[PDB]
Amino acid sequence: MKHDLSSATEEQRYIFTDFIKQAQLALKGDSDYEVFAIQGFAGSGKTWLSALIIDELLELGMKVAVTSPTHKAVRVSLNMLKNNGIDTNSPLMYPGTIHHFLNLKLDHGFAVTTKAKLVVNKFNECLEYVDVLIVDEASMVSGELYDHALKTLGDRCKIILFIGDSYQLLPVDDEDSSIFLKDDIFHYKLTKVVRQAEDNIIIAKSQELIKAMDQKTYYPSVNDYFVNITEDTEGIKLLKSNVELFELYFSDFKDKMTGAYTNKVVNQFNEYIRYTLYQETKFICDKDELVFQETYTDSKGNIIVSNGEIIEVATCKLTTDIDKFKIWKIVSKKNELGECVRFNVLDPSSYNEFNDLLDKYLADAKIAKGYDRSKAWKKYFKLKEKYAKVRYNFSSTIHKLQGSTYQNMYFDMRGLDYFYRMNRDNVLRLVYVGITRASDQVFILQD
Repeated sequence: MKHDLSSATEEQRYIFTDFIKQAQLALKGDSDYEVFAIQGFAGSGKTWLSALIIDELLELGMKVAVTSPTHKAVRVSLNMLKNNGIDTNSPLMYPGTIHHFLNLKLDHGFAVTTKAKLVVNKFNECLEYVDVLIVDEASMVSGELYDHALKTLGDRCKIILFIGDSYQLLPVDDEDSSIFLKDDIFHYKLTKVVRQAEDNIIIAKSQELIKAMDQKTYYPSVNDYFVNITEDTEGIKLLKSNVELFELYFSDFKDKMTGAYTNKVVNQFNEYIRYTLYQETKFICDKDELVFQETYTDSKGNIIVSNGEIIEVATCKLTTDIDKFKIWKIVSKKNELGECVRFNVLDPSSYNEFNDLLDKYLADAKIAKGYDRSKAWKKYFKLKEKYAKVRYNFSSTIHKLQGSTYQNMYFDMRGLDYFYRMNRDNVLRLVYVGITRASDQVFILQD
């Protein structure tokens, strides 16, 4: 009576029944696999299926960790579970970030790595012990995170369930870390557009892009996939110029977001929108929403803000740090854990001085000998990761928009044809993710 499995597709019912059976088998160490993954495109009922699985796991009395990439995604997931009647306050459910469940911090190996690696945080005894570990965004599961999750099998969880989209966009460092190309994972696949989404203009467009992707047959230009939409059609609209875009954007009162492929165009959108709204010359102000471009750690390497987190500034003060640089002291608004996060951001006026000192620290480090090597390398890394790297939240690259949903999306597609000829499938994935960020209307600006 609560959830009607009869109105689910054949695939959804099979995946639900199969995984619940595997989870129960795992309680007795008799499961056929330990790592599972659900694949689904936009409009495939993936999120609803995950809530059905979570609710039944709790009903059976199992402890379930529901992990998300950021605190913002945790709150979104909790609201989604609440929308399905799930008691998110149940003592058997453990919502939180994937970094928090895995008890991870950053470390360069001082006891030396050019990129700090994720390692377990010693002196932490308040560890989470569950039966089912669910990771809800597969697009952010790096090789390091994946290896850490699997290391908890048999210790703090008994089976792992990944959830994501096979038509995702992976970072430039880790293309081969795709969980969906892994052969030791049992893969559940949702390959049908579920009801209530069978008549969505954007979903229908996204299926056309998927169709061209799985047969390797492509149009001469990425713009040919929108020859029918023109500026007649609803759901999706092709705009003629930047003027028409911002004329609609600044009049738009719905939940919206803009995006492009390259960082330079995304930066231009962010700076233009912010100044048009507030005419603010200060790098940080009381009304900013900041999206972290990388994980922010303290001096010891403990994760203070996870990568991709979206924070609203409560207070911000421009002062001077370590007798050298102009910085912004920021206090975030309260999160779902009742924690107000504090972080510092370097002011652009000190960028040149900072980079000049970092270059000197780096040069000093690789000339140092004896015991001075580690101390010099510790000095370079300490300054290198001292300050948080943030951007505004009016625009974003399509890569960083995965896992976020809006009502309206303003998608700048100019220049994509250049990259389309270099890698057709990659740009088709880019367009697919871009238009599916919106549930109501997509505004596209072409060449």
